Amino acid sequence: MKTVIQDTADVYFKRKSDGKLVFTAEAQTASFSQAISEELKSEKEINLTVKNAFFDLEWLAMTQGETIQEETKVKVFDREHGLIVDDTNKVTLKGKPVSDVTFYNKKGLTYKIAVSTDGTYTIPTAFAAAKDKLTAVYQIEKVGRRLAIKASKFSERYEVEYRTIAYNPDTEEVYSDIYIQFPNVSPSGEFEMSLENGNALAPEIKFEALADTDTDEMAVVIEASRDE
Amino acid sequence: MKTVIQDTADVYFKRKSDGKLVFTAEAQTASFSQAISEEKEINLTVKNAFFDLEWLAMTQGETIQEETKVKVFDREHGLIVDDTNKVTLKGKPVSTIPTAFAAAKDKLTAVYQIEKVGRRLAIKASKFSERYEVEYRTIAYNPDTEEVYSDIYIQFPNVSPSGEFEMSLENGNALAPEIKFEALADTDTDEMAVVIEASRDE
Amino acid sequence: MKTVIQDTADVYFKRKSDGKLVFTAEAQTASFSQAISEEILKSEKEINLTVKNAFFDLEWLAMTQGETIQEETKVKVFDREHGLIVDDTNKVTLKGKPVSDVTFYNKKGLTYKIAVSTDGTYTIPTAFAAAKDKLTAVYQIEKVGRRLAIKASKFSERYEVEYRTIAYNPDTEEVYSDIYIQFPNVSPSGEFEMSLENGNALAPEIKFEALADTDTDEMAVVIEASRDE
Amino acid sequence: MKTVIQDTADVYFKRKSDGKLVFTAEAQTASFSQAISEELKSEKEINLTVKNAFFDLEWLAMTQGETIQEETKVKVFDREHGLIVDDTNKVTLKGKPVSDVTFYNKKGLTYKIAVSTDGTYTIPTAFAAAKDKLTAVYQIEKVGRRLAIKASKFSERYEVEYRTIAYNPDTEEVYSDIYIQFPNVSPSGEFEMSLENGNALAPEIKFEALADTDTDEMAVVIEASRDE
Amino acid sequence: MKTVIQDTADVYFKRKSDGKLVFTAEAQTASFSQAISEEKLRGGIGNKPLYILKSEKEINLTVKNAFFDLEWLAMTQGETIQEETKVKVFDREHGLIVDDTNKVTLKGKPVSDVTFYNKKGLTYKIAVSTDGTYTIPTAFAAAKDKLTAVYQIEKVGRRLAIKASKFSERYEVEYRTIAYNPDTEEVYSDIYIQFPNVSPSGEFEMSLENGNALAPEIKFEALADTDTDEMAVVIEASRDE
Amino acid sequence: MKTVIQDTADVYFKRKSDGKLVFTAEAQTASFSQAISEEKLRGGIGNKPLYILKSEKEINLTVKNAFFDLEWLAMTQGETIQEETKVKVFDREHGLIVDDTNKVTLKGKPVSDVTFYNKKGLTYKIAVSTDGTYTIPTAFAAAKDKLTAVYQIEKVGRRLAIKASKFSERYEVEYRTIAYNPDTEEVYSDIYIQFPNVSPSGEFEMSLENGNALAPEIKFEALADTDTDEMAVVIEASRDE
Amino acid sequence: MKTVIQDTADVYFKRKSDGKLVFTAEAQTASFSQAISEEKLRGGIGNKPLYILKSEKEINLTVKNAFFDLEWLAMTQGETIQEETKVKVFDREHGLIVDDTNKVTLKGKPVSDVTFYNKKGLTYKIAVSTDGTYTIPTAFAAAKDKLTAVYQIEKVGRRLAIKASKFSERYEVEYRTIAYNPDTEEVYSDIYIQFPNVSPSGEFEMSLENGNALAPEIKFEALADTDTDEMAVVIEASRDE
Amino acid sequence: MKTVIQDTADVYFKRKSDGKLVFTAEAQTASFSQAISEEKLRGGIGNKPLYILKSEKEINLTVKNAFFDLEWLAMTQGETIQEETKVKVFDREHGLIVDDTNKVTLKGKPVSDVTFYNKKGLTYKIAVSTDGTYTIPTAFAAAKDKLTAVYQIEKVGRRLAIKASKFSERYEVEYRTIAYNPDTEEVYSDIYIQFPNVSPSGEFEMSLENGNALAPEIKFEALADTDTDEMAVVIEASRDE
Repeated sequence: MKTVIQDTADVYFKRKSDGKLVFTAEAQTASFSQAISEELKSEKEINLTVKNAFFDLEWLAMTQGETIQEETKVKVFDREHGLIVDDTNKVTLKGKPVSDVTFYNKKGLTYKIAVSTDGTYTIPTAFAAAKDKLTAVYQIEKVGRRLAIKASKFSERYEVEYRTIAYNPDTEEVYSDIYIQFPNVSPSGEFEMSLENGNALAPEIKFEALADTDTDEMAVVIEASRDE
Repeated sequence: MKTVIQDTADVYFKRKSDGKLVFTAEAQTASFSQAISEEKEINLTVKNAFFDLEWLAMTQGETIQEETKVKVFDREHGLIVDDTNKVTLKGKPVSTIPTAFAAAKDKLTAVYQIEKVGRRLAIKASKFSERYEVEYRTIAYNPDTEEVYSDIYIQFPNVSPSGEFEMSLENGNALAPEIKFEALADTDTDEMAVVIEASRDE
Repeated sequence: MKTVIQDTADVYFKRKSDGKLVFTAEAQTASFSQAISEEILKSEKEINLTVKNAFFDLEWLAMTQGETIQEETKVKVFDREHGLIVDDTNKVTLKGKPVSDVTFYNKKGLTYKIAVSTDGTYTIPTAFAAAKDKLTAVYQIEKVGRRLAIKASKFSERYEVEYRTIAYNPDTEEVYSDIYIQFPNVSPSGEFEMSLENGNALAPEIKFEALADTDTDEMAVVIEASRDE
Repeated sequence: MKTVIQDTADVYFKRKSDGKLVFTAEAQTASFSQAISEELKSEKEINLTVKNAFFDLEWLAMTQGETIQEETKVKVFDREHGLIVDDTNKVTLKGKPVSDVTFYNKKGLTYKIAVSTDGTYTIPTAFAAAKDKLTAVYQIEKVGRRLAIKASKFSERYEVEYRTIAYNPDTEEVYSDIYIQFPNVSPSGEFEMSLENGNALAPEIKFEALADTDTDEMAVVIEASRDE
Repeated sequence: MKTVIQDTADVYFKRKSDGKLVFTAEAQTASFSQAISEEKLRGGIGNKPLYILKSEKEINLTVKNAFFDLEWLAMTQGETIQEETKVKVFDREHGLIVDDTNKVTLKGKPVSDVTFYNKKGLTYKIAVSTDGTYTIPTAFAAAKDKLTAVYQIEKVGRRLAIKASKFSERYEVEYRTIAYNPDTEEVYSDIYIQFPNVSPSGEFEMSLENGNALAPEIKFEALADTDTDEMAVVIEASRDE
Repeated sequence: MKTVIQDTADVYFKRKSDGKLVFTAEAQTASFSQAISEEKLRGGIGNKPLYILKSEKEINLTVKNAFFDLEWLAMTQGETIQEETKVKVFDREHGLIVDDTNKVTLKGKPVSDVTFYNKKGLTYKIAVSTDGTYTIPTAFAAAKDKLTAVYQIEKVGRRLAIKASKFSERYEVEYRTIAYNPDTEEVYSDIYIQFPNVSPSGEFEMSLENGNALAPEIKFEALADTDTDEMAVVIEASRDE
Repeated sequence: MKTVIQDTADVYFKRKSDGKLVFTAEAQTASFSQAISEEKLRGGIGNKPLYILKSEKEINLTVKNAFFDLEWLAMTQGETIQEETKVKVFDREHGLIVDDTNKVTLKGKPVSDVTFYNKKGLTYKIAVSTDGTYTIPTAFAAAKDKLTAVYQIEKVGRRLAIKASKFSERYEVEYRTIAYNPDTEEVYSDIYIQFPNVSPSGEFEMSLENGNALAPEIKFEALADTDTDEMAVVIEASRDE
Repeated sequence: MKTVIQDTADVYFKRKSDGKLVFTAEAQTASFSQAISEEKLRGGIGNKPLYILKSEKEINLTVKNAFFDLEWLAMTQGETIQEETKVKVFDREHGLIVDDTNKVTLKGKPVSDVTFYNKKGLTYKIAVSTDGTYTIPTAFAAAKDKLTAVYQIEKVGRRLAIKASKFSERYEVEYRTIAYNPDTEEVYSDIYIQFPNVSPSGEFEMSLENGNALAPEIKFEALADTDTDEMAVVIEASRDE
């Protein structure tokens, strides 16, 4: 049949260790590649680029298999603005600093002062005078779920799929659906992301597919109609 | 005479073994490269505007067994978890839990296992013994009388399908499927690429 | 759950040796990446920090190189003049204080050199320029101010890097999470690609390499908060 | 204190052969680069990339160090269009050819004819008929500047300095001036211009900077406030 | 049989958030337009159109009344009206004579500096004085001269603010026009046009210089209805039923 | 032969599927246009080459009318006409009973009559007021101002809906105009324009201005014939044969 | 010398294909426009504009005539014109009276179908007959009723068709206008402007409006000649010479 | 209440850096426009919008005055007025008769050069003569021939220099107009429009043509206030003060 597809392809994932199928959602960009070359002659090389328009922790976690920690204790930074110095060359904080705090004057020179339990911190005359705006930076203990990376390792395997919809050209109707079956696919360790201003991130997730054991299948494409 | 080409190029496929002529008049480009290395210069590239499996099959080395069931993955949405006690999913699963989530006052979904009939193509790492014949057909406009006099033909005897297949699937912009070949020198004439122009007044 | 973000980061810089907590600014771009290389064994995991700030300061690239800045240092810099008019006596007079040989440019592109003279009046050959001609001159002028120079090698400083951003709920378009990224000790790089193009901010960039931690053996920690706490 | 800069640079070039300071800058873009080598890993190569809005022969001349000898007669091509063939098939060319002359008809044909003392050129009837129009091309000598390129003579050491202003981010005035004077820079041969329609060529000149023999310095940054 | 319509349509908007059926006013014109967007698909030799993915069928609305009202702009930008708000507004006073002592009395109640202008032009800002009499410099002007005073005074009225946020209110537009039979000379039918699920976009524009065709312009945008998927609907209503 | 035309031309419509010959009527304007695009500079010393790409050649149609036809807008937006369908509409009344009673007895239809109005600048909102021939609405006093009333009325008639239903009907268009000999003041020839295999567009713009005619406007696009590859045909002949 | 014009120039066209000359007839309005692309060069300290750079001129054409015929309608579509061809055109028949036998006689030569319309608006479809007598249904019409009929007829004339692929040929354009003396108002000189190596473009638009002619306009595009590097020349005359 | 406006808008200009209150004039015409633009994110199947939006707002201000003022022109750019300064301007002389001595007398003060133009358009150039008499060759003109001359004359007056490098300061604009009741034919209220923190924008165009005034325009850009986050305020007053 000579037909056309237009839109993207939904991804689907498989779990085989215990069985829990992730990705009850959709994505934005999914591509395909095939290059043998490599004149011990080359057998097969394949790459996958699944690219969604959202951001979820599990889709960075599945690159390097680690447990998703619960709300634990982590040390993170903090900042304050609009702190005025009183007539007594002192200032009080509104947050809860845990570590040493630093004050930056209008010109830019800094000042390191240890933690004061009362909350009010003396301001040296050389650093600043009365009625002077001040800023505070300190470390704050915030509870929340935790994730990190650790060296290079191979981890849990997870399959992929390419599911899209077809259109009948001459009668502009949904004629068929296309599914690409990828067996024995393991997640790749190359995860790269970028952070800009006024644009989406489009996170990059890659995998690679290994050949099947008892069927010798690595790349299967299935086209299924809708009239049966 | 000096002229200018305006149109695309028609492409015909002929097998050296038996030959099933398949053609198309709807294509984007019919481009062949040229380079010297140590020489390989007859790399080709044709970009179409219509989806098919035959050409994909041509790129690969296998059939498309029809009327077969393998597997499929599909999911639903809507109101799934409700009525306090348990849930009830609608479908044909192959491969409850009131807790661990909202107490049946939300919409939580899980993908289930289905299957259906469809075509099957296997990408195998063998079966590269196919030869082909290709031919181009484009027109050239005369820059003096605003008419076409000579039709330009490019044919590549002894061509082989290169083991390359790059395609990109994106949103509602375009598809542009690609199939590329590679032609070597012929046996009895040592020819791999020739270009021929036409003449209507003959 | 899933979320989207379009804002910048809140990168903070601190030095391992001391308690310096400088560089809290509003940057433009920020990213990190990893790759796999070969020599024998690969056994590599490299993180290359990137950050571009819409502000310029010599302190920003101070730690990119070694040594330290020099304050109130006398330096010699070039200066040029144009629009000078030569009198009918075939002489010129500038209003600067040159300390080097002064070159003269005519309208035909020819160059004439005359050493600096205290009298302030300099003669010109008639062939170079006739009477009532427009001449331009270049010379050298001493100045005082900040001076910074770069050398080879001498990289020993270590820093901790923190990345901050705020998540957005796709449904309500409001705050849902705060994505925090923390880095262990890092080392300055030796790459800096800046350009002062026409009518667009230079936006200098800083690059860092993250090494494995001594005790925790970590390289990148991603922390996420929420309004629930 | 942090400022914002957005402008080009006023660079000057000086050579050590005779202390020949030349040229005042009216350019488009400028930049400098540094990196780390691998083979003696510790090495900071300095590359210069400056694009100029105007064209100058000397700018190409410094790249290929050679003499600038002028008033040299050269053999350059000239094309004559609009010639009309008479019935006598003997037409005197308007120009003054010195090399071989070739005629071309509407269909496109070639006919080499030697120079004529009287200037009248015979036209074969097979080439074209009467009242027809043909074009001619030949060489005409002309005087002007001449530049040559050789395969040797790599010498000369230049000096490059930069100049730009620093706009204060709150008073909308130049707070300071920035100087990026580079000592002991050497020519690097790489310049790929392109002349097209609707775009200036913007010639590019690249340079390689080396450290001095006494101060071991290759690149300095100078900042001086405007209030001094 | 057929008919011809020459009259405008009575315009009604009903808010969808609450049961607010208001703006029962008569306007001077009303219109709506329907357009489609084509993207097509290049084919080849020159017979390029092969298959088109036509979608995004949209309908625009237009209405211009012959009266001005502070009520008929809140649909453009979601906001309320603040009444009895103390606001500061400028004012101009003319025909202020100056006595021989170079002093001028004021009958207004300034709340800020007062600027005085002489015959040709000059700026003289002076702090407000409770007595109401202000001295005049000799260089400013001479005696027996007319001056003008400009200053700021508070006022009370209905104040409305405009911002860029909170654009969610939906409405329902209903038309009503009469149809004339072509060969009997009385009314024949009433034509009503309804636009469910219409989103008010902001294309505010006005030119206040005289009474020549004020025409406060309000522009609306129609969007898809959820349970019916019918962007617009026309109704023919004969007078015999 | 040289001639001049100054009048209109009747419009002939036919359907490809069935054999109806709808709209053997007349109008005031009926125009069609050709669209051409592309062409490049392709400079070099500022010279100009062939300056063509030689594709496209679309044909658009534009037909107005002097009367309002329901079948016309039904035809440009092919759907089904719902005869004898109940619909809801608004209505108003002005003056029923003196207001110095706080008693109002609306007449004509009691279904969904709400949201009365004050007479100067306020909203005399009764909120819900649906009751059987109620004569005791209190709300606010508003003694002897005007009264005012707003209703909701149920009526029946023709019903038409607008939605993206993928119209695909094909048509044939024929024209007929009369020429004029510029010498003897007589109709020299009759000119006809043939537009086989023409499909309707989705452009529907009209306005309801103070005093004018509706002149409904829809567009058509002519596609090349599958056999002869023609979309526009010009034919004329004189009445002497 | 110093003069102006206030008259519309005449038009002359020559086919550059072999030898043909076209349209030696008066026109009502002529025009031509010259435009060039625009860029700008920037650089230096402060982004001062140091130079101006622009090229790639292009010139358009415009002509309007108060007369219409297909000979110059084929100007934008260059093809031969076939004469005396058998074509099918429509026909409108009115004043049809049915006798007491409930049958209607026909006057004409129908080709494909005959359609009947009653006075009230309902349409009737009947098979085409040879005698011309049709038994009208009693419900549709009774005895002594006014009917109308529409049927296709055959005519012979000169036809012109628009092909799917486009085609154009280079042409020559000539202008002719006379200047007026600055003070004595005599015809000082004549002005002629020649456009070698030009081709038309397809943007035809005929409005079939009533009360006045459509005044057809033909759109041409200028092109640079490759012979002597010129594409627009204007020549003034001298009545003394 | 439904109210009709009948007058212009009063304009008040105040600069933020100082307390100046220039241009208390009545102006001729005032207007302002508002537009809304936003972008959305795309997703998966069907290319449905993801309903994540980035919206921004902007407002343009337009005013028109029937009068001309130098400081009104200087208002656009950030430059001050330069007082009486020596400047050079051109001048012409008409009706010059050359004597039999091929000389002409001049009643002007040339500073650079004097050029003579004859009736035939010939041009001659000669340096300034101290005695005011110039020598003209007989070829240019014979004795008793009419002549005209053009030269440059020094002038002294206030100067303005428009600069393309300087622009600063912030302004605030207030409006004022009267509102007419449609029944009592009396001013019911008055409307003021305020634009705090409005940035001047340079879009200046004035037409100097034959007859009728110049009516200069200045456009403005409005930014939200850093404190209240507002760009415009609409307040309706009343005659109850």
